Amino acid sequence: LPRFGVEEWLNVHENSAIYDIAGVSISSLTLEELFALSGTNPEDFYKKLQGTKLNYGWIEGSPAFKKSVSQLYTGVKPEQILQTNGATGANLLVLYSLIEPGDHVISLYPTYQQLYDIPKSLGAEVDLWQIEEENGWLPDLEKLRQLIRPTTKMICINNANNPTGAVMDRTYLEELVEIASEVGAYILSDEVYRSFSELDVPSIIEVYDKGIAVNSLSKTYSLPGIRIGWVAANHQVTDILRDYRDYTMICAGVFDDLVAQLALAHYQEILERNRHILEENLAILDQWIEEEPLVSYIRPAVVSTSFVKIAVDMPMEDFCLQLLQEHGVLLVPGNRFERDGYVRLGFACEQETLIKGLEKLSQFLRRFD
Amino acid sequence: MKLPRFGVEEWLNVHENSAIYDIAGVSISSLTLEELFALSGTNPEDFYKKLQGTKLNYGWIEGSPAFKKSVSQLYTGVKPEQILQTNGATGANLLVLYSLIEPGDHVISLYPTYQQLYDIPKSLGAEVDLWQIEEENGWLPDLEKLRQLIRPTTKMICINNANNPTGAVMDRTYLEELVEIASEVGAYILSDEVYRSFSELDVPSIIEVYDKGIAVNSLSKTYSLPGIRIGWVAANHQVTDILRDYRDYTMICAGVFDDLVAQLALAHYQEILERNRHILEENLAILDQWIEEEPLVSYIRPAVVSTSFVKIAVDMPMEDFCLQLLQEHGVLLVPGNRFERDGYVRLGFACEQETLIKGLEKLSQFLRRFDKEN
Repeated sequence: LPRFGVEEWLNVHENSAIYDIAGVSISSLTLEELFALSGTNPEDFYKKLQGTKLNYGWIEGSPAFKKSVSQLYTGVKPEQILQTNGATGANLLVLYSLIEPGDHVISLYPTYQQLYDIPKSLGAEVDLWQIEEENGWLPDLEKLRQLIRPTTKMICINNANNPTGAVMDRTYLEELVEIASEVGAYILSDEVYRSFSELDVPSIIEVYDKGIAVNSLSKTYSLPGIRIGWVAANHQVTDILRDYRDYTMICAGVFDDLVAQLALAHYQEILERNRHILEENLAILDQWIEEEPLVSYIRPAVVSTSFVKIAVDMPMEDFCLQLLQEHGVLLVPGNRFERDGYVRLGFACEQETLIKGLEKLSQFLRRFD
Repeated sequence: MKLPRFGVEEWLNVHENSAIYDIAGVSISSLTLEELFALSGTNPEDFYKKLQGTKLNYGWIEGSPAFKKSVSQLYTGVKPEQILQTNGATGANLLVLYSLIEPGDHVISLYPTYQQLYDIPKSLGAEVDLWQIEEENGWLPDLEKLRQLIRPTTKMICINNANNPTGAVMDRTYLEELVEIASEVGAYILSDEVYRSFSELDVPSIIEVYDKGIAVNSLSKTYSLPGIRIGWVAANHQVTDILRDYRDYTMICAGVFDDLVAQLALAHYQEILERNRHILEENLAILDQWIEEEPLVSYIRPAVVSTSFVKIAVDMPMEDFCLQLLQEHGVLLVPGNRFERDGYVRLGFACEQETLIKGLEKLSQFLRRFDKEN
């Protein structure tokens, strides 16, 4: 199986970044920040924590975790939720559980790398369903019809998508579901990037009984450090997944689940904090893209990742290295998603970091005129 | 090569909640944060002030500098840069197997052993040979049979030392002969070392006896902290560089709090080992006395490891024996059929002393149903 592309870039280059606009998370919370924004008393949390056995705990996730996650959806019960070690752990559990040698898997591309390389390592025939810049970074549904076979086991998507930040609304998702439903294919939808836009973007599990929703508190809820995610699916899928957790994780952490319960009990407070960070930072990014003649993009659907086109006749791998070498501005070069000529720009970092980063990138782009 | 359901896991998923006395190996006298603070002499407030100002971002992707250093110090000749933090030994086993096994690779696995060790390679397209263990050889497999199984192209040999379920260990002498055999054809040796022996035997880590030894371990079993999901892989520079490029497939990283607790535990590992040695020795003393007093039970005594595999001299399938025991008295064991060795049961005794004593009393009562009438 090949080296994880974005990881291999961040391993070699993250420690050399002064202005990091590469990461695609929304400025993380400290535990004290979580207490302040939730209106919680620290002492009450520490009292419960310190007397809690750090044993294997709730393997499935706490009852409160499951009920809170279920309430984020329409028509999903607590029993349909399995806690995982992040969305990373959820994607792995789903694929390792369900993908078998000879199965046909269609994966959105470029997308989160797990979604096509894990199936390929398990012996599945993987076809890449290509996103198109000319159609607002959405893939082509007629190409999906051509790719699908009467035996297709699974279609993997990322909604909103990494790196583009484009989303499939209800209309688009329904046409995808119809195509999938013809051959009885599951649809795995990694939904860690929640759209804050006006668009009607339901979860795959709310429109399809064979939809498998993956999500986490990492990107949308600013808590990657607890490694808490989930899988939401039907009873048949959930019952298979329960018997494979010891291959990948056994379970998530006891403290981690405690923090997830508190965050989920105050999820609206966190969403409000993050909606404002995203809206403000995206307004700053929109104005900057317009002032710069060498850069353009398809604006993301109010999601914390963007894919910006740089009008410079150079390999972005080289452009980004020199940008980091000279000014300390870290981006992910487009070649890491097999779409060279672009750069992934995560703009949901601390506002000043984005401002200074763009200002330094603006000084860098001046030599190309 | 379809990945099957994890056997022990199925059994625990269905039956754990019906147990009152869990002697199946899940209960390991796990520490609370309060007990960790007490035994390490830490002021709780200082730890919470550190914790609460720490960003819950991705943090130390490979484990903190303190973690890598402290883990490396548990070994001879291992540098901090040879350590990668993982989401338990579970995550470490998967990371190593996923990173290194290619379709068509020949893999030899200890068997029965922890299921990841042989089933993950099969799912990745490896041809897997099972290196069988027998009670008659103290649950150690035959090194002469390994000389017959080994091929010039063998990629890796997988072991669990001490082994789950038996608690038997390969000491330095045994490991040196294994390493000689592996060296001949250049095969790696993955050694899952979550069960540390407290015996007088010299039990080095595989990485201490072989440059291509890959050691997997965690704070879950030996250090009483499964709830933080912190383990690691220790390996040579070349292997560590490979493993580093695959971590986003499986975990990205372990938690920030989890690493903070790991740092504190590892900085006081001697105190945790001292606590745990007393629990294990006291509980093994209780088990040994019970084994001798019970005429229907016998075993190959584990190497002062918290897992045992006990032979029950009853003409009944162990799954049915264990199901009836569980319903009647709430005593949970893992029936031997789940390790392809019927007639035995996995009995874990790192649980609280009173639980073990009550589990064994009820097991003794239950065993009276199988005595011959006069």
